[PDB]
Amino acid sequence: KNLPSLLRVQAHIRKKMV
Amino acid sequence: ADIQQLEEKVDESDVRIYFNEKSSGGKISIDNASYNARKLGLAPSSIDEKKIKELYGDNLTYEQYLEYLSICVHDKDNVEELIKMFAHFDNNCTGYLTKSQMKNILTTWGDALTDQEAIDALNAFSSEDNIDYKLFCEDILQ
Repeated sequence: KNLPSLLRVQAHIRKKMV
Repeated sequence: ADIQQLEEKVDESDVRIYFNEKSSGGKISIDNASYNARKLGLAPSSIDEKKIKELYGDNLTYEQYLEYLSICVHDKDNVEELIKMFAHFDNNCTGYLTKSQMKNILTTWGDALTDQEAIDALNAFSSEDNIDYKLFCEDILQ
């Protein structure tokens, strides 16, 4: 529903992973 | 996005050292540029990657990499927006989503994680199966 915000969540997850 | 703002937020010496770690023929791949951005504490999305790739192609000069880094800063990032995105899926308004629910959300829409990526991130965050998604959003922003 709130795609741009989900993309920000996924972006920060990928950041944390690194 | 702004290069001057970028260079006050992160250490340009790190920016340069990380570039040198990954560069080939004086250029860096988008994937390695995103890796570097993440090491610098930034969070690029696929839209950011596509923006820079469509301007400059798959391999970036140092200056193009700086420009790409400036796009990655995302000063408007807001924890409330992230929480409300998850709250949308919280059908019973409990404040919790299970790891399986979270995995489905994270792997189905947006810049989808792989199953393994989502599983590992959720297990790294919590030993328990029920995830307080507010706490999760606060954790990933740090």
